[PDB]
Amino acid sequence: KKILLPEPSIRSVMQKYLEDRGEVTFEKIFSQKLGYLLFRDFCLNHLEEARPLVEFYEEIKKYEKLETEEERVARSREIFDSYIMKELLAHPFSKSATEHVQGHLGKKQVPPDLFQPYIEEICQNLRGDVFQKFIESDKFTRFCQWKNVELNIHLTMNDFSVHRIIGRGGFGEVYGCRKADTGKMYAMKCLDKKRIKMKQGETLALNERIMLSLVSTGDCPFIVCMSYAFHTPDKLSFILDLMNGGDLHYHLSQHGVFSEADMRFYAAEIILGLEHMHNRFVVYRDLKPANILLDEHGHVRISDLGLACDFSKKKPHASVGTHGYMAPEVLQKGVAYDSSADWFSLGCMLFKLLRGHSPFRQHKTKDKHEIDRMTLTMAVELPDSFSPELRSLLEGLLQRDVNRRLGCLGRGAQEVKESPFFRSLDWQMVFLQKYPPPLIPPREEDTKGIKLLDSDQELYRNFPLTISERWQQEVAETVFDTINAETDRLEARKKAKNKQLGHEEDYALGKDCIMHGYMSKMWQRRYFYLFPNRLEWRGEGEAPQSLLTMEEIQSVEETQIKERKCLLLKIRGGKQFILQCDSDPELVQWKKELRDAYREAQQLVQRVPKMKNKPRSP
Amino acid sequence: SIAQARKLVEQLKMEANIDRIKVSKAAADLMAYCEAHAKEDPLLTPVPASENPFREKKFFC
Amino acid sequence: ELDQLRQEAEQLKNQIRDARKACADATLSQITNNIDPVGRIQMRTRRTLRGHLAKIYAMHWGTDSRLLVSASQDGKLIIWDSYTTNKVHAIPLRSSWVMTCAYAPSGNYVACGGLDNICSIYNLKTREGNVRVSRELAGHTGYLSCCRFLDDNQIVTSSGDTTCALWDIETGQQTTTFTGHTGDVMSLSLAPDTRLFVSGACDASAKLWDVREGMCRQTFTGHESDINAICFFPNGNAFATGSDDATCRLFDLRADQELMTYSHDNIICGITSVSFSKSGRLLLAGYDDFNCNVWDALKADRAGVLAGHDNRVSCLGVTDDGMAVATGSWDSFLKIWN
Ligand SMILES: O=C(N[C@@H]1CNCCC[C@H]1OC(=O)c1cc(O)c(C(=O)c2c(O)cccc2C(=O)O)c(O)c1)c1ccc(O)cc1
Ligand SMILES: [Mg+2]
Repeated sequence: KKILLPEPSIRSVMQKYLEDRGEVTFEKIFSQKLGYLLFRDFCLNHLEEARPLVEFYEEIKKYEKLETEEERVARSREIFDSYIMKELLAHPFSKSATEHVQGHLGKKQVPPDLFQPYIEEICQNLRGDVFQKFIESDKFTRFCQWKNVELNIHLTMNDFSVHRIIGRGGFGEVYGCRKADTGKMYAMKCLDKKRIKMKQGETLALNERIMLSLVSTGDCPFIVCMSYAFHTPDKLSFILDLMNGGDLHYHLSQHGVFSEADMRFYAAEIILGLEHMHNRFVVYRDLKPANILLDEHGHVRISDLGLACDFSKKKPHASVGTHGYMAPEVLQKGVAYDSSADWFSLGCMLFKLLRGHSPFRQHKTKDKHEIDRMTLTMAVELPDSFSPELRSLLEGLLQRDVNRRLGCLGRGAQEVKESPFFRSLDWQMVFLQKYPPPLIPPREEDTKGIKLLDSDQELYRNFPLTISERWQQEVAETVFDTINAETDRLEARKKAKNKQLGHEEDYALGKDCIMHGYMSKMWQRRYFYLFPNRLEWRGEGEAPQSLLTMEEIQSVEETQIKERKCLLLKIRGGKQFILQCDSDPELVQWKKELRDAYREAQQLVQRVPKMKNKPRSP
Repeated sequence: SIAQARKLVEQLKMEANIDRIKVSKAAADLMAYCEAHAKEDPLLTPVPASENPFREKKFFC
Repeated sequence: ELDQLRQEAEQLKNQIRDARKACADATLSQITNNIDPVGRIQMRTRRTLRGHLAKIYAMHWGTDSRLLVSASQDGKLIIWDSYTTNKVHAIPLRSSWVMTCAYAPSGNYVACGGLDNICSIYNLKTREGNVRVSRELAGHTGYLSCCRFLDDNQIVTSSGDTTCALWDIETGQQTTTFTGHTGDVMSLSLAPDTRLFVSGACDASAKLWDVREGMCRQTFTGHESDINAICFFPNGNAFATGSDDATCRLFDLRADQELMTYSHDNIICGITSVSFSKSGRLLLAGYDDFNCNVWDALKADRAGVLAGHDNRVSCLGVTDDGMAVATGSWDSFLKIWN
């Protein structure tokens, strides 16, 4: 059930994998949650020179997070008094840097930027020797243990403990579930594969996967994000954020219309959400309150990302969306569009929260073509009870002309934020989910004439995905601290046991070993050592008494044994040697390093008359 | 080069400036060596089994 | 001018040919025609040394006719006690590509090297007991093919760079260099007195070198293909060569020409190694057909066969006290025969 880290020896393989992808750099690791955490552990507890630097980094980071100006003026001087007079007497800071910093300080002006010069110079001093000392250290070994896991993630229903239904749909239903791995609460969206083929939703389902993917990075509080995606023989599956509060179309039903003051809150959170999708070049195209969801505190998130669309490489032009909330350029035959669309939808939705229906929906009509015709023709008649600053905002959003609409003129999300309507709000505080929410929630056999081909299945071949920072964050806020300690105990115990066993040091050190680690021969698990001219192996006790030479190897291929991917070495003697691995990174690397090893070896021998194969038969 | 060719002539004069005995005398002297030392070559004149490490010898230094 | 010296280059080549023909009054096989044959020598394999995990490329007896070193594709040198099968030392090397090894006459040091292009010297008894490297020898720009000690502080290496070199092991520099061969040098053998040594190359020629003076006294052609191995006759006035053309040849220094050719028609593969017995009567040769053949040196008869390796006999050596022959093979085993 629980995560079991691989052994430290994984480093030999993992390092080479990472180095090949240029992922062993200060920037690449430091900018990762687990990378960061293991790095600071090293500097704080194991290198006295790096300690004050990281201590000071983390102190500046707390300052960046401070709500208001008067809290900062406090912390600003509070900061410059203490650590700084240790750092200036050390590793000095530059005049150039202290000049700007002290310039702002003297005037009593205190932005978050204030210390950014000091951030840069700290990195300069963290990324040199200090980093290379970290790479050598046992903590980078530990990073390599964790990264191995990340890149071996194969999900199935066994991994999740599914609870209750909280949403039906066309192709399947959304559930609520706990990932047994870490005990993190999630929502599982299970699309049935037989339902999908029956409705031809082939690009429709595979679209969502790509759309969820693009929006899930960044750590945003206002969009329902994906952490994983995977599939079983008869089902697709998304792991998404959990929201227990129901949707805003349900609460509109129970609350009736909302005030201006209440609609403002939702619009704020929805806006930031939209901004996030637009900056990453995605148009949502189905903004309605039914697609807006509430957590148990009352805060909201945009959710249903099936109809979403990428607009970077080419701008779309279809009539995608629900008929009450579609911008004029979406409906028109061959007119292209971008983020312009979602702003018109915002008007339509915001309007419905205030008056109980779309502005282009009248007499509770159920005629799609009539509702589309109001959009293109009808000037939106606004009530009198409405405020002036609200009239300001809505007739900006529902403005038919794209060039005359808020959020389209050049600054995008920023034009709407600085509208008169949101004059009271500190927008940072919105993003910090600190404003109080207005509403706090209270506490089949149709597809049996269709078969699943193995041609259909290839369409979802590259379905599975794991969003790195999301998995890393999950782990960080759950099992990470405790599992580090647990495997620290094992690794210390094995070494203590081996010290009693008169530890024989590594067989790889001192020689020209390319890399090494566990693999399984044929299943018999054995530790391998790949040398430039041979591949040895041993069992748990003695030095290698078995091997295979590089010159024997005809080809290194990849083949299936009981639906697990393996390596198929073809020996010159017509024989075959099969290797299995414990992780995908390992499979990728062995394949590579062997292909590189035997080709290099076989050419070197060609030159050597003493090692090459001379003629025999007449 | 001319250096590569003059190197050769100089050498080839060096090799021609050795003196040579007759193959009849040459062979005769080898055969004299074999015959002389044939008593001592244990692959021709075998020794007692107990004195041969690889047969029946028991005591060693 | 270029032509001018290429005519004298063959005028002198012909002066040498006819010089030698004036000595060819009889043949060794004629002189020896009178002596009793050695008769069938049926040597049985008395030890099998098992340890190496892959091909053996090179082996070398210690002066004490008891300990020997072997070098192997498995990245190790091993020093064995032939009398008992015991391993004295399993030395793991720093390069996997070894091709050669060599024991000190003293026995305090072994040496090895390969496609590393370096001749590494190991000290077999440090002031603790842990065996360690005592010197690398970088200098060659080609693979090390063979090497031999004169004493603790002097070694002689041959390389695929096409040269040989005499080293001063303390300083780690070359005292003397032996340019001359025009193809990869493959084996060498020291004259018993050490003042001379000979080499053998892929040019199909062996050369007698003047160790101290540093130059080529004689060149002996006659082979049709790469000469793989070479050995001095105990008295130092003649030597023997092994080649891919499927023959051995005995060359006499003072006669300055070929004396003898050992080659049955049925033997079509190459010779990888050659060594004389204590008296010099027998010539032992290792072959790519898995066999070692024993030749009557004087009569050119095949006196017997050492047959019991599953792959190429890659190397062989007679103990200083003539008690045993060693053969090393691509089957990964050494065997001591007598
Ligand atoms: O998105 C949620 N709930 C939505 C709210 N919107 C109103 C509809 C109910 C529910 O949506 C679904 O249950 C749902 C189920 C599905 O199988 C599908 C689809 O198969 C589907 C799709 O993936 C893409 C386009 C269209 C469809 C479709 O079913 O028509 C869907 O869009 C919604 C949701 C998300 C996270 C969470 O923790 C709790 C709930
Ligand atoms: Mg359009």
